[PDB]
Amino acid sequence: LHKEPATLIKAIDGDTVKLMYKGQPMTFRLLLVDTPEFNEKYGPEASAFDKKMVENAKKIEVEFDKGQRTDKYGRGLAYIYADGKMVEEALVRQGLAKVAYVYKGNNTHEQLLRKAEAQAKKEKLNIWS
Ligand SMILES: Cc1cn([C@H]2C[C@H](OP(=O)(O)O)[C@@H](COP(=O)(O)O)O2)c(=O)[nH]c1=O
Ligand SMILES: [Ca+2]
Repeated sequence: LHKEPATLIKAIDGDTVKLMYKGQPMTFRLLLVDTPEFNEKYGPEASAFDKKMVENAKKIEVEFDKGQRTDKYGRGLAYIYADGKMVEEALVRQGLAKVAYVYKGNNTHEQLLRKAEAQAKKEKLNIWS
């Protein structure tokens, strides 16, 4: 797997972000996680967390897994990194996202993310409180 350049266009919610990728505006849906919608408990906190990581990042990168790269709504499916920190891992570790939507050719970071989620659970943090 490799990391590719991208730039922030704008933060959307806890697991969606608008980026410029190969010079094209594009909605990215984070692989392997689910954040609450904004209108649900921990949604605003998840939005705020993601926003902070991406807006304060000097460098954003996009990393596709080996399976499909666009979903049925035309969103990009990637892991997102902000100055080398994976956004999915930070959210899950904070208990603002669940490991979710784990499909077959697109699950390289599943174990890593489940570890993060185990700690958040043991802390009874946010979603797990
Ligand atoms: C994260 C992810 C979501 N999706 C689709 C499945 C879900 O479809 P349905 O909308 O039909 O339930 C939807 C959930 O995204 P959101 O959690 O952003 O709504 O996005 C994928 O197809 N692949 C993925 O890797
Ligand atoms: Ca969601």
